[PDB]
Amino acid sequence: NSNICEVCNKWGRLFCCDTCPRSFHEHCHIPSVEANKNPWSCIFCRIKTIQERCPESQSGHQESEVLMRQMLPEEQLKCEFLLLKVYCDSKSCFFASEPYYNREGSQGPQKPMWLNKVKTSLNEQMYTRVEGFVQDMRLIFHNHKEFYREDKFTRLGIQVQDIFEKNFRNIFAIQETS
Ligand SMILES: [Zn+2]
Ligand SMILES: [Zn+2]
Ligand SMILES: [Zn+2]
Repeated sequence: NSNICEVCNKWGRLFCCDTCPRSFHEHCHIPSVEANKNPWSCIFCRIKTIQERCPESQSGHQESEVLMRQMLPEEQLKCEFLLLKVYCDSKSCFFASEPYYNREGSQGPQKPMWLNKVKTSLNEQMYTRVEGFVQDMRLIFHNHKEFYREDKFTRLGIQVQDIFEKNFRNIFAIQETS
C-alpha cells in the first residue's frame, strides 16, 4: 500500500485498502473508514465494482436524467465518491469549512454552503435525489464567484468547480458533447 493518504497526501494513521494499493486517513475517506470489515475495500474499488457488474452503466447519460435519480445505495456511493474527488484537490481547503463574509462592496450569500456541510448531509441521508447534492455543490462555487466579484480570488471557485464538473461527468457517465 501507499504510505500517504490518497485524499490529503500526508502520512499519519492510515487505513489500507485490501483490493488496491491506496491508503486513507479515517475521515478523509468518504464514507469514514468503517470500524471492522476485514477485508476492507475503498470507495475507488467499490465504484469500479459497480462498473464491472454493469458495463452498460458507462454508456452516455443525459444530466437531466441523472439529477432526477433517487438516492438509492449506488447513487449515494457515487455522490460520496464525487465529493471525495473534490477534497482530493488541495484547493478544496478554501471551500471546506463554514465561510464568513465581510468585504467592502459585497454582501454575503443568502444561502451559504461548504464541503463539510455537504459531507454531513450525505452522512445523514438528507438528499433524496442526486439533484439535491449537485445543487449544493454548485452553490458553493456560485456563492464564491458572486461574493468575490472582480477580485482575482474568484478564480479559485472556477478551478474547484472545474474539478467537480469533470468528475461529475466521469462518475455519472454523462454523454460527451462539443
Ligand atoms: Zn488524509
Ligand atoms: Zn481500493
Ligand atoms: Zn449487467
